[PDB]
Amino acid sequence: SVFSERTEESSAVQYFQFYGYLSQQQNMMQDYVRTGTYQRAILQNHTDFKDKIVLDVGCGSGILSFFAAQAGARKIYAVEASTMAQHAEVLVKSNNLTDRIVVIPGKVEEVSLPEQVDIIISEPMGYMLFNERMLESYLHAKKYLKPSGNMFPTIGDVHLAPFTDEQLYMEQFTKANFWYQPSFHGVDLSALRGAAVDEYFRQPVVDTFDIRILMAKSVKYTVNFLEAKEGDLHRIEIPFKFHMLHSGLVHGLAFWFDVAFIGSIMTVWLSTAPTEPLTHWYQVRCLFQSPLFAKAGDTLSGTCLLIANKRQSYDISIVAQVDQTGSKSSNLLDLKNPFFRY
Amino acid sequence: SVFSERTEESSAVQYFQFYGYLSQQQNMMQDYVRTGTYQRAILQNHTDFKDKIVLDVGCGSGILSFFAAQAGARKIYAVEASTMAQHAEVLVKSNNLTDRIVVIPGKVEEVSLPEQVDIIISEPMGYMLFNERMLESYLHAKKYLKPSGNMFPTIGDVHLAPFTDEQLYMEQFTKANFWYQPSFHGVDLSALRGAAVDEYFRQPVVDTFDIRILMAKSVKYTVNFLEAKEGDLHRIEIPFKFHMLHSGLVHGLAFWFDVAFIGSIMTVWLSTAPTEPLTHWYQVRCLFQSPLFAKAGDTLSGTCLLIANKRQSYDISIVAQVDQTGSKSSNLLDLKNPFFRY
Ligand SMILES: N=C(N)NCCCN(CCCN)C[C@H]1O[C@@H](n2cnc3c(N)ncnc32)[C@H](O)[C@@H]1O
Ligand SMILES: N=C(N)NCCCN(CCCN)C[C@H]1O[C@@H](n2cnc3c(N)ncnc32)[C@H](O)[C@@H]1O
Repeated sequence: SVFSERTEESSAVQYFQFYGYLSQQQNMMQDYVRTGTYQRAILQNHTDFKDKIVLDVGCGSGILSFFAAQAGARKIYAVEASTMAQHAEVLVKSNNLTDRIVVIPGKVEEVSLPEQVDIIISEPMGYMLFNERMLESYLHAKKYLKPSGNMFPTIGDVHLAPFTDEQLYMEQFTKANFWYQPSFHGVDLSALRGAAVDEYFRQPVVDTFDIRILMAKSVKYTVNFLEAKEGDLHRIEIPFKFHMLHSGLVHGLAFWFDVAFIGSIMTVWLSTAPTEPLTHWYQVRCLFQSPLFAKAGDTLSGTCLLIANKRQSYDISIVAQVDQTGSKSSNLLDLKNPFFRY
Repeated sequence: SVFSERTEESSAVQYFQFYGYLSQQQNMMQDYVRTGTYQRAILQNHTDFKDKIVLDVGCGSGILSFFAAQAGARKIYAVEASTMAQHAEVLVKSNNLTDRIVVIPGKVEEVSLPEQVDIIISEPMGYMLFNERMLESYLHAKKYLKPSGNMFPTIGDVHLAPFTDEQLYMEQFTKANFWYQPSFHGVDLSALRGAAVDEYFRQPVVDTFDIRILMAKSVKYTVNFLEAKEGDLHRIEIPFKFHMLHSGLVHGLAFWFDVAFIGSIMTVWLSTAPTEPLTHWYQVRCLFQSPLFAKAGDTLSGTCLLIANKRQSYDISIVAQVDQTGSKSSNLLDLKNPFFRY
């Protein structure tokens, strides 16, 4: 299928084992901002669901299908590839909704649905929006979407901004400097110090932070899910030009994302911005191995390039320069191995 | 090979990616008890190494091979299956030991050595000793051992003992009772509560604890690595008869382990007991779904059965009874998915 061709079986097994756990479902359901905002988006746009046919891509426990049902959907096909499908089935029976929610086990790329659908709902966002490459499954699912069908969420905005955080930088550097030792119990480790630094700075940092560390207005890159095709996400090129508002060392870029549910009645935003209440997505920071000095009024320009890999993640390349000085930094991050710092 | 026949490729990929990170090597090197005790065992038994041929099974960064070298080994074959082999090679060159340490990339079950060896060294111990099933690779490697060759470590003792820990026990129901809600954003989740309890009780708990929670002297199960065969570890049957020293509820069994390096000059012990300084192995606790009441002087008897699975771990079955009352408890745990509670 399209899923097995873009995915190592090793990555798929680990991925679906992980989403098989009820503890993991619970962790996500307890994020009140996530769950409450999805509910608000669907219920305040009840006319986008009333008497409609719905597809839920990756329904997990089924929670979004239940929200579609509360909003009056006639029929909801809830597709789920993990063993969580069986738990979803139990809840559909115990909430007396077997007439309206139909769980269909398997990958959305491999199953057959009996009907085209009016609206697709999902939670395909990973860290930094794109991690897990579940957005591809969500877009693939448009093959079941009626002409002029909607998607919830409808659009995703990635935000990037340069930051300064000396303590974060030093934490990671200090960990790599373990490999400087010329005599660790009598053994010289120092030839691996370079590789150790590479490895630590390759890890994106998932945590929150105070917005004061941001040194310029964010740049926005928008994916419109109504119009994008799965192959658009194999290679994502994000040019950026920051107008520096504060002088200081730039230790890297911070990422967060918003999605909008663009309904008939109203548009509801789910934000993971550091100005907004915290979600289980936190925010994400990619450190530069060598920080760049910049003055207020300078321009920091470059490119964030995401290349999809077969481990359901992305190789991240960030090249940035201070235009006024020609000072450049180049970085490769492996979004599959983030450092969870909270 | 013997390795690929007992192992899902999905488990092997995850396993070797994990040991490929220098951060993970560093975590193990920084465990002072681990590293210092291996060094003491090898250096204080210099006659087991001086001018000898050595095999290092799963050398990682190469640290144990360097210790063999400091003790006078003529030749050390250092076998490693992860991408860590390349980093080990760099360290052998930077420490000017290419004449003495030969790194051989690949599984010890698949590679070729040019000669038989006088002694095998390794750190095959996982959680509860047996997790990761690397003891099998260690024993398999005896095919390269000269008649009357040694092994470091020489023997491994698993210890089990009943414990009481009311707070730990209760934490499981507290977590699962998230599902005992008739209207979570309008959805009745209560049908999944039993399955959530099942899932948490299947997880062994990896953390440390105060020795006062132990309710009887440990029982010991010993593997002699000079004499054991690979197949002896596929099914491990540990009968137990505890003579209760304290009255209370028994919430489960605690596990820890010791290994001994039995050299020509001295025997050195590496212990992970809760009476001893803490290591990165901690200790492990398996809860019973139903606790058993026992009085001081009663006998709690039964069996701990470890059955090897293809995810490089074990299914753990524990059946226990208080002989004086006939009250019984039976429990199945998945050692692959431990709960890290520290
Ligand atoms: N990063 C955080 N925190 N959350 C990201 C959202 C996690 N999301 C939970 C959604 C519950 N509302 C993943 C679920 O979608 C399922 N799934 C994935 N890919 C497929 C596929 N190709 N076909 C069918 N199902 C798939 C997965 O098994 C899991 O149940
Ligand atoms: N902290 C816990 N819990 N355990 C410690 C793990 C000990 N150890 C670190 C070594 C430093 N002395 C594991 C290494 O052995 C390697 N490895 C495993 N199995 C094989 C095999 N069948 N053939 C070849 N190499 C193998 C693995 O790649 C890894 O580097």
